[PDB]
Amino acid sequence: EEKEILWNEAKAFIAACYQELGKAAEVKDRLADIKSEIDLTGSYVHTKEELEHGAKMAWRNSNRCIGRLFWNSLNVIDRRDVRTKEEVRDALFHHIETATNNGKIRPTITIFPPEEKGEKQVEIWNHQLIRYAGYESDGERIGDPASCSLTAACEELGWRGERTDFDLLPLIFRMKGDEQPVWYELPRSLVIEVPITHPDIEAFSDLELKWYGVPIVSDMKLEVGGIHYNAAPFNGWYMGTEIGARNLADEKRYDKLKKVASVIGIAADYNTDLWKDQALVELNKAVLHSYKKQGVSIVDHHTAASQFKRFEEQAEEAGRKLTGDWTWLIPPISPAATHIFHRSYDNSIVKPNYFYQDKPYE
Amino acid sequence: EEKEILWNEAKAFIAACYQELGKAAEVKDRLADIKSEIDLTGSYVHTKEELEHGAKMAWRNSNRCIGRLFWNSLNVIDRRDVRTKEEVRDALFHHIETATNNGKIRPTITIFPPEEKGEKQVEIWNHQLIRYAGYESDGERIGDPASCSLTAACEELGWRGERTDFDLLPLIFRMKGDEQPVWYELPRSLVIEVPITHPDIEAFSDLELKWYGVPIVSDMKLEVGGIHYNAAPFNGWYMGTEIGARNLADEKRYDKLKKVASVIGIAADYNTDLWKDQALVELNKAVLHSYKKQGVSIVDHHTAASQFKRFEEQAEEAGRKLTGDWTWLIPPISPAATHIFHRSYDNSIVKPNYFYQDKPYE
Ligand code: HEM
Ligand code: HEM
Ligand SMILES: N=C(Nc1cccc(OC[C@@H](O)c2cccc(NC(=N)c3cccs3)c2)c1)c1cccs1
Ligand SMILES: N=C(Nc1cccc(OC[C@@H](O)c2cccc(NC(=N)c3cccs3)c2)c1)c1cccs1
Ligand SMILES: [Cl-]
Ligand SMILES: [Cl-]
Repeated sequence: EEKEILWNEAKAFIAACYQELGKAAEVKDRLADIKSEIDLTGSYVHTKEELEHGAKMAWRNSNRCIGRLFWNSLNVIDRRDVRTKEEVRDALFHHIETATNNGKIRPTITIFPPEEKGEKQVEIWNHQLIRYAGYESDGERIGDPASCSLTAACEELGWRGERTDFDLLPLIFRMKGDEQPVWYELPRSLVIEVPITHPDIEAFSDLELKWYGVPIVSDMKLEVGGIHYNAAPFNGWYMGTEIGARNLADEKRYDKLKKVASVIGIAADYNTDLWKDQALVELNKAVLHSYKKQGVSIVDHHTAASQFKRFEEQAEEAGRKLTGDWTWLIPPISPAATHIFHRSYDNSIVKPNYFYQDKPYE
Repeated sequence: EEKEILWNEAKAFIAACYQELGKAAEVKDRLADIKSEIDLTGSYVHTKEELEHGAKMAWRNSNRCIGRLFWNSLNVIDRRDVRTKEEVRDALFHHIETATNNGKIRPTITIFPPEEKGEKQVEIWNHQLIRYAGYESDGERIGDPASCSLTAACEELGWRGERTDFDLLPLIFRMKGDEQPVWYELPRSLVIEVPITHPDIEAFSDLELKWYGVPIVSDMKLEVGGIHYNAAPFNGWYMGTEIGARNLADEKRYDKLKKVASVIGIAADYNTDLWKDQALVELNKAVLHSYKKQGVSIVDHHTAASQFKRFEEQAEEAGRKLTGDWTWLIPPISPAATHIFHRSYDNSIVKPNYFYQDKPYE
């Protein structure tokens, strides 16, 4: 039953994975041994090669991701050997260091032991390994509102933030058998941040905006051939609009457009002046400029869409069906300036893939 | 069979239409008489009141339309009495005049006789009553590429354009019984156009851009209670982005962003400079400024989204289900700056509604 669905997903994955690796012949025996290990044990164990390719396929199949051209060069770190919270912490620290790579970001995933009985071995509470805390009480809003619930959970466990607008949340995760998670403060030497300045407008620094270099999503489940890696943080580099058109711009996030309008010297009084649009463009130019100036990888939405067009072309040429989520693939500024806006995408779910899972806080 | 589907749609419409008009009691008899007229004749005839309300409901149910707040004030002109091509022409001329209203645009629909046996009485070839011709031959591109096929069809019928970038296409329609359509040149006195200037950048006029005041979509079918009004042109006013972010901006339309970049004095060499985004913002500011300066109705995308939020609220308060097409409701610039981007919409089709129909050219 469980064994059944596990077997089925395993067959589909192993077949596909071995064709892609040019190892079509080895399938039958590999499949045989898997059916055996399943019947005996209730599960099976991926080889390094299978796991690495599975993680790459999962990225390739992520409908909402514009950055998929580079799927085959994902750096996969196999940490299925960790057993202790010190080891998990150190693995997370290491992921940050190697992914950051002095600013020349390496798309990386660290893979922890998978769910056994549906029982998690390691459960990471962070949404991203590096993210800012958020506070809300007494009309007072500080930091990132998206982080309010996790921040509150951390402070329930004895952590205390400085209540700056950019407090780094601690790493926070729970081990199987432990009733509570543990938290560890981030060593600042590991975390690159970028001050936001503008190429022409000197006053832009008065806003004292910054953002972190490397987004490392740590709360999604990687599913490969029926195996559920609920703990498998991965990172790429940012597309500039994620920071400039959302994280810093949304009313429910840092909500900076009025302040941007003021420093760039335009009125924020009339919808018809398109001051929000103008503020968005200057804020987004500033973000790209700032990351490039500091030597931290980033991509603008036009270049990213051009890369994605090549991904589409490669899928076709390889005989692979393309799947995508138009509503997430279009960038949140000038979307009609990209080819993406002007076609449609099949939003079907293909596995291996990355999936949402319920937050253990909230 | 035909009578069946006709009866079914009629029941659903008459019931709904009479509740909304507070005439719930009159339904049963009205329904009875309709069933009779159907059985005898194979069809039925809408009262003025039914037709007017049906056209308003159809607009209310148009998923892709951000402008629906004003559905109940649509100006409905009943022209089911026309029989001759002179009458059709004059009705179209009149629609242009009354809708334009010296620049204070009145949302208007002119309704011609419906399909009888599925046989069209009047067939309008124009996509909009006012639109620019487009030419393409010998590497030479002139005017609006979207109009190339209709332009070619007009010139097959003896029309000849001046081959300016803004030739007004003639009205072109066919009568039942006629093998070919007829065409009539638009009287220039009927057509308001707006030169595009910028509020701060004087050189912007060097681009010699203009657009027409009133978009009057004339090739969609209005369906009400099983009756198919294939000829029923309607208009609102423009949302500025339709002109500034699409008609003038798309590479497959007027493709003006590079020229915009040049006149506003920025380089168009690096994706990371976001010059396309900046050019879009200035072009869109110019469009809104120009229409307002001339006293021609227009709405910006922020105000339009705010109006649409009220439409959502009204639907709720009236107990009506809301339907929408997120992919068409978001504006093509700064969509994440609108509430629309941050929620989802049920894309179900509810009738009465406006529908696509096959082009008789192409
Ligand atoms: C190499 C640079 C990369 C860029 C520039 C990039 C860009 C993006 C962007 C802009 C989004 C949309 C996020 C949003 O708007 O909220 C996204 C979504 C996503 N990306 Fe990528 N990405 C990259 C690499 C990766 C990698 C390495 C993985 C995993 C191996 C990945 C998996 C995903 C997934 C799963 C989503 C969807 C998340 C969700 O549904 O909530 N991407 N990507
Ligand atoms: C009053 C001002 C109005 C504004 C500002 C407005 C705005 C818009 C916009 C921006 C679109 C999307 C067009 C595109 O991006 O291609 C649209 C679609 C539409 N509007 Fe409206 N609209 C208005 C009035 C009307 C009226 C009076 C009707 C009919 C009675 C109507 C019916 C529709 C329909 C059917 C579509 C979809 C067309 C398609 O699917 O191709 N609208 N509207
Ligand atoms: N962008 C949208 N939603 C949204 C809202 C709030 C936060 C958010 O963060 C995504 C954040 O979790 C996330 C997830 C995956 C990738 C990224 N960004 C990156 N560059 C990478 C992180 C890791 C590898 S690449 C960031 C996304 C919408 C599109 C259309 C309608 S709403
Ligand atoms: N906008 C899109 N498509 C598109 C592409 C080319 C032309 C076009 O014109 C619509 C044009 O026929 C039209 C239709 C209906 C309304 C308007 N605009 C108006 N303000 C009105 C005309 C009549 C009443 S309101 C204009 C629409 C897309 C959104 C998402 C992916 S593609
Ligand atoms: Cl983010
Ligand atoms: Cl248009």
